[PDB]
Amino acid sequence: LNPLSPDIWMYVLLACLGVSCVLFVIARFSPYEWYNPHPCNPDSDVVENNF
Amino acid sequence: MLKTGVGVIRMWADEGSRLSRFRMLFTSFVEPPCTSSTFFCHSNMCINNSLVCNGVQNCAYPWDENHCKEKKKAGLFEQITKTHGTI
Ligand SMILES: CCCCCCCC/C=C\CCCCCCCC(=O)O[C@@H](COC(=O)CCCCCCCCCCCCCCC)COP(=O)([O-])OCC[N+](C)(C)C
Ligand SMILES: *[C@@H]1O[C@H](CO)[C@@H](O)[C@H](O)[C@H]1NC(C)=O
Repeated sequence: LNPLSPDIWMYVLLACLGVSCVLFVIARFSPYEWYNPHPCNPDSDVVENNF
Repeated sequence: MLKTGVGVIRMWADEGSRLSRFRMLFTSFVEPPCTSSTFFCHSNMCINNSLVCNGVQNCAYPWDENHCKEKKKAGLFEQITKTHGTI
């Protein structure tokens, strides 16, 4: 647990909490991530988001 | 190392040799088997326990001056300051 300093192990662990909250906001905000499920029934306004 | 408890250190100096200077440190001591109020350095020393952590050598090799510095041991708790404890 030594080859990175204990402020880097905190900056990595805050980056996982950082980026995943950034990725969740953008995925719900972006209109192209909202794909349409049920390709067998391609007529319904039930577009979903997997994030 | 004197034998009695009394010494008569002098200094002679001529008018020309006036800038000659010295600075010493006399230390009281007793026989080897020390007690309370006495710390034991080896080779015939019973220096006072005040002389431990006096900041000066009152013996040989600095034995009275050791294990006398204690601040903190930490990791990122050591740097909760203008270092990365702000970031
Ligand atoms: C929605 C909002 C999104 C943003 C936030 C999302 C959350 C992100 C998740 C987690 C947060 C990010 C990492 C964790 C914490 C930072 C760690 C760190 O050390 O600081 C780092 C950055 O921070 C700085 O120190 C400022 C540096 C100025 C330039 C930074 C670029 C940002 C602007 C963008 C420019 C536009 C580019 C456009 C395209 C070209 C670097 O620190 P340092 O200063 O290098 O260290 C000093 C070195 N020293 C000690 C030897 C002196
Ligand atoms: C020597 O003895 C005491 C320890 O009992 C020490 O604290 C003190 O500074 C010294 N006193 C004198 C009079 O030298």
